[PDB]
Amino acid sequence: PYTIELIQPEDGEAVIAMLKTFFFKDNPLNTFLDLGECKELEKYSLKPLPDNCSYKAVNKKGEIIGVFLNGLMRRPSPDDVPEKAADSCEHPKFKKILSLMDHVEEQFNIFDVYPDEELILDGKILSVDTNYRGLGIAGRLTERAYEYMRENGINVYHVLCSSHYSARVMEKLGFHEVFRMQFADYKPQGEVVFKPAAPHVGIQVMAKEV
Ligand SMILES: CC(C)(COP(=O)(O)OP(=O)(O)OC[C@H]1O[C@@H](n2cnc3c(N)ncnc32)[C@H](O)[C@@H]1OP(=O)(O)O)[C@@H](O)C(=O)NCCC(=O)NCCS
Ligand SMILES: CC(=O)NCCc1ccccc1
Repeated sequence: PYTIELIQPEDGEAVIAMLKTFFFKDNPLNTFLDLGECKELEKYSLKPLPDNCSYKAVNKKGEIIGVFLNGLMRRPSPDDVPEKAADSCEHPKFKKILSLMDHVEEQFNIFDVYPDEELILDGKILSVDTNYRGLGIAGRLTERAYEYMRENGINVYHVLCSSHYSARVMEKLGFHEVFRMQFADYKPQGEVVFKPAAPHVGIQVMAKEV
């Protein structure tokens, strides 16, 4: 028995404690790189909270057993020159992840798919405690975001998935692929950066219109 609740920035420490236990260790990219201590990922994870559209799953004892951290994303201004997130990162391993994200954004702009949309919901970090996996918590976290979307006239939910494993969960929830890139094809300086196990395949950007 669990609740799905809005995350408050005062929940930050508890959210980070949970992420350090699971996501930091078991996201396919993190575990491949052996991420270790990563204050930059902590910073990254806390950033979307004040947008007031991130959700926690909480068990009967009051412990966080899942999160979906979401932020609002706005269409680039006409005069915008994009910034690389990787430029402001000192952590070498996390910088590789940010560089991959920058590369995806350089190759694919979600706002090109949806020319009429000014604001899109961006699902940034999804993580469920191992002992509570396979119970539909990911879906219930996602469903709470649909409520926020309805309340605010947002039509598109965008989620970058770092493995085919997680893309499949989003597919079950009614998302569809809008962009993909195999890890084997990601060669920013001529050589492969990421080679997790074969079933992960690569990144998939998933979208749903609600
Ligand atoms: C991805 C993740 C959030 C899924 O959350 P979830 O609440 O377990 O989602 P679901 O209940 O829909 O289960 C998804 C699938 O996991 C599998 N599964 C079933 N039991 C499981 C268990 N005990 N442990 C792990 N996976 C299980 C099933 O294939 C299941 O699909 P199905 O129920 O439709 O048959 C979770 O695995 C996770 O935290 N992964 C590591 C962090 C990560 O990569 N986050 C990015 C996600 S985009
Ligand atoms: C929806 C979701 O959880 N995407 C994860 C992307 C990601 C972010 C930071 C480090 C590794 C991987």
